[PDB]
Amino acid sequence: MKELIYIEEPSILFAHGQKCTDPRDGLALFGPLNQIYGIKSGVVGTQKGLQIFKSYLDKIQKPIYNHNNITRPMFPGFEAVFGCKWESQNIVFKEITDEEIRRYLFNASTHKRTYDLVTLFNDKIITANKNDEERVDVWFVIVPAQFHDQLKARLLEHTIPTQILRESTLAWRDFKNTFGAPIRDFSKIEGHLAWTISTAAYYKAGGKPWKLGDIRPGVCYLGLVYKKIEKSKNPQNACCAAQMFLDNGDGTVFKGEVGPWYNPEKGEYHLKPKEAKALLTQALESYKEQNKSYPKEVFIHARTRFNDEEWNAFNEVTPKNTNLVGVTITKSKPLKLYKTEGAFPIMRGNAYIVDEKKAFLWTLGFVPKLQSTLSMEVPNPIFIEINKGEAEIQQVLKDILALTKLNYNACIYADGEPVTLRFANKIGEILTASTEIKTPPLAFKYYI
Amino acid sequence: ENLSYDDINIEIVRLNAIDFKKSWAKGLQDLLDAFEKQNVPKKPPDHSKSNLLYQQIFLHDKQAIEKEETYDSNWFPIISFPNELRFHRYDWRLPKQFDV
DNA sequence: ACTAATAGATTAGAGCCGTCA
RNA sequence: UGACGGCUCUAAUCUAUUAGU
Ligand SMILES: [Mg+2]
Repeated sequence: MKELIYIEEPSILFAHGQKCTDPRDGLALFGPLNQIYGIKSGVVGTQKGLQIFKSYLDKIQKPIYNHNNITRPMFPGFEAVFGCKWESQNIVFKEITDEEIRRYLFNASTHKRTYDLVTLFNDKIITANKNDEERVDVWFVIVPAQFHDQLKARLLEHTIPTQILRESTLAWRDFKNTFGAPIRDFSKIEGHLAWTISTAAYYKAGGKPWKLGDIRPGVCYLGLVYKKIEKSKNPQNACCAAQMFLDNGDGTVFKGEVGPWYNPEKGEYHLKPKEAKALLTQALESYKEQNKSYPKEVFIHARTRFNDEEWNAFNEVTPKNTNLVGVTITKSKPLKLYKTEGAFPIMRGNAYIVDEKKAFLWTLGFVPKLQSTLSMEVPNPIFIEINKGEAEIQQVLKDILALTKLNYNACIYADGEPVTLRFANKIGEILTASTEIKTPPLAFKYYI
Repeated sequence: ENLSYDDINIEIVRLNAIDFKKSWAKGLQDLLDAFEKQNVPKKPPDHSKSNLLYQQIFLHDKQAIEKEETYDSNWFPIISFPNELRFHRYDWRLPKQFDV
């Protein structure tokens, strides 16, 4: 019988310094922030893949609409939303061998066949980069098994952007099953898939669609994720870390402090002191050099709870007064509510408080402007708590709700969890394919 | 909005329609409503329009109403609890390997 | 000191489905 | 890897209680 607390929905920035709520709504309204026109593209693969990719590229030029448009807005032409020239008449194409030098059946060794295929693709791409004369930005690899991890890891050392597309994506019309019916039906999301592909291509080309300008100056945010690596001793180290929003000349810095600080244990997860201070110093020095000053507040995200001696080590790191506050987030607590009447769920934005520390937040539900729900069944909320430090309880709630929009890999209205942990997790698996790299690149476009 | 609303113009004071400090889409909606109520001459939509007739406004119908509602939870409460619990040690009430 | 069992409570990996009547 | 969510199973450490030596 306790009342709930609603929190407003922060807005994003767009061209000419305006604001909106749905990113694609603003895109159709104004468009991007910065200007990018270099989309000279190259494609490698077989004849069928090249032909279908060219057909798709000439198809995307005209506007298209989905089955229902009250939820998903209209998709105009690509020149009519961003402003560029994307065409199939300026593509550099190369042909993979038509015959197979790797046996068709995965009988000898599936790992060996995957390594051979990635070796062939990597060598062809490197020869193309180091031999030819043209200038290219992206590469749209068609595929006729944990493959792309190795390819991204092996292409990391050459600093070339890339993207992967599967053959089953485009030819769903004639890709019938064994009974003659199509396996996949994309007669409902074609506009949104076009939106996502265009946004991903524009980001990879070197252009940011939207930024943020309603954040408190002088504060910086951090996140940590943990993953297991299993070679001989199964030593779980991870510590891939994430990005940070250090203030600058009216921008949104998103570089991430990377480098898997080794933690040599099999069951211990939290942290070790020397790696802790190394990580914190590496995170802090970038702010120190960029802002030529010192931060006033440090915020730490965590996906799991952490020990105490790490905080003992971190206490001396605080230069003068910049106290660091560390919080934890989970993803599963059974509190499935039900609306008293009708057949409709609850809406996102409501928060629940049990004390000064714990809190339940609902980032899944419905939004009236979409008229529908983000989830299929009744949504379930998430839990937040300030593990270490003292801060206002609604501050972290509104902050964690604020960071649920910077999802550059898609264009959904909102996402389940904040992206600070999401991007760290995303880079985690692809960095661990081969850890023989020293000082990896810090930009967030090479890693997807 | 840097200029004060005082010195707008000498021969415009009697007229007041709209400002644009807030945003640029709700203003479009207001101007469209004004043109409709004053009956600006109509133009054919070529049977392809009226799709824009939804997102041309800044928000479709998103608002903040204060009407109250109730929700049914999933937990079940307990009112009465036993006062005490008992404690003992005899060490051969049952066979050791025998389970409890 | 550690290898056997007891259960509660955290934690991460993978593998299946629908696509919003 | 288009992208999201909702589910299922498998396993694993940290406490705290035993008895074999
Ligand atoms: Mg992606």
